[PDB]
Amino acid sequence: TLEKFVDALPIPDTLKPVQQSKEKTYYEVTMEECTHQLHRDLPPTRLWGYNGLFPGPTIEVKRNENVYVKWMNNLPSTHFLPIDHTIHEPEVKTVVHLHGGVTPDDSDGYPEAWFSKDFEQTGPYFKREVYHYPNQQRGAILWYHDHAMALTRLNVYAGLVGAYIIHDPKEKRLKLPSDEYDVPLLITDRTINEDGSLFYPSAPENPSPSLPNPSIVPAFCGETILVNGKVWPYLEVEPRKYRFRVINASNTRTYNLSLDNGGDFIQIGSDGGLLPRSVKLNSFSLAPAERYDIIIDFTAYEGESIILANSAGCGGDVNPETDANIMQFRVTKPLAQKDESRKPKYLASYPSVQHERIQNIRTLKLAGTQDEYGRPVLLLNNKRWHDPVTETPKVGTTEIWSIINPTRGTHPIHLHLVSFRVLDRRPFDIARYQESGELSYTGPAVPPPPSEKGWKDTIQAHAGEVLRIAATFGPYSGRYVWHCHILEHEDYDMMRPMDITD
Ligand SMILES: CCn1/c(=N/N=c2/sc3cc(S(=O)(=O)O)ccc3n2CC)sc2cc(S(=O)(=O)O)ccc21
Ligand SMILES: [Cu+]
Ligand SMILES: [Cu+]
Ligand SMILES: [Cu+]
Repeated sequence: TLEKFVDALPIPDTLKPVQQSKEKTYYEVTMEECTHQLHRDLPPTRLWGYNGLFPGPTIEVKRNENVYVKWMNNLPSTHFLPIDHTIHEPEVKTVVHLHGGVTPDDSDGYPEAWFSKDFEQTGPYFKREVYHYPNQQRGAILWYHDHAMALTRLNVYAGLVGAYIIHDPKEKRLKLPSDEYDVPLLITDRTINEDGSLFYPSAPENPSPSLPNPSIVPAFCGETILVNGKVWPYLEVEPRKYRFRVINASNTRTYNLSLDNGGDFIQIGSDGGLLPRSVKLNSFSLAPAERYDIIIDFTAYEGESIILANSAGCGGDVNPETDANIMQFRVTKPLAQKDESRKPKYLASYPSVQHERIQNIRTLKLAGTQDEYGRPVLLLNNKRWHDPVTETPKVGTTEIWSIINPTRGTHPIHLHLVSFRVLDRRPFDIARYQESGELSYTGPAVPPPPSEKGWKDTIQAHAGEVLRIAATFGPYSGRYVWHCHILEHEDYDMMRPMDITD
């Protein structure tokens, strides 16, 4: 196993515009196969990256900035990871989805709006080359990645992930740490071969003779953890307050972070932006696609080496010497100036201030069947991706979604376009529900903790519970999607279309 904490943390450069004016900002990003060293003792690794970078460059915009990004495919015609042709036409398809973006439907990166190299071939839902991001939403941590039909888990694992930040000039008065002291942290677990090449399972453990090859796997757990493209890195920090945009860009793995010196995290934001009130945390869970906007005060730890630790297991308990480690902070950098940043308690207006009428209430269940090969096929409400759309909210209206989870594992449920509030969680008799379809609660409703009292777009739906959320579908109408963000699940039909009707 690679030696931990020997490479410094890379800080992705901020992408510079091809053209910019007061009325518009135009960017160009090209997907390319490239090589990068992920660790001091590894040979270079072959990856796929936006502008040839892993992670891709960080994009910074202001609220309401009129942005355009021309995402281009200039990758090889053949993939380098195991493709299962039985779960679903050029071999390499790509489409960029701005996760968390309030985007017009033809710029949202629909799974079937893919395109091959140079846009030679395009999916049935392709409409445009240059994506449009009006950015008329709250300041927040967004991130972009590939979303191609049936290839999402592979393209993302290949390295197609990047951070996107929306800055709301009105929040500047909070004086939160900024600039050099505002650092994004993209966490991705990977398994790397001796030759430095990426390893992605070609099939499940002990493959059945009647199983396809390659064969998609229901989940993926890497043996190594990276942050911003480097294995267990270290970051030199000044003894003061820092802001971190934590992003889980992993296929399956869920993290449960904490600091080994017992220090606290100060959560100031969730997927949807600033929380109404800051929350002191000793630890926090972060499933795939979830984002935590936090402040860490290093002021009193000058000289110390602090480890960002993980206690959540993935396909087993955490290994103290490996996946139990994320990165290491080193409070040894001299202060460049006085720490003028603040860690205010009053961050933003409450979401509950809004009083919307409940137009509809959808009850959805997390299930699945089994294919001809004996493999599990996860389905949202027992429907397949290709079946006729069923989740059809009306633009401008608010609905309550009740997600029933009779499975034995947690599912990070994500809805495109919108941001939503969490109402509560409640346990139920799984056996009963599975045998009679009847839902019987075995305890009271549990309201969300301070962490989920803001706006979320990716939410954890625990096993044996019913999760209720509320969302106002808009401002745009069109064809979008909602799905589990565990890529291995998403690619084998745990994804459904979502039509916001007008
Ligand atoms: C319902 C799930 N579906 C499977 N894949 N899903 C997975 S893989 C997975 C890994 C983690 S981890 O870090 O994030 O360990 C957490 C949650 C996970 N889930 C969702 C629970 S495997 C299966 C077997 C049966 S049984 O009836 O074959 O005989 C029935 C249904 C099945
Ligand atoms: Cu996403
Ligand atoms: Cu899932
Ligand atoms: Cu998505």
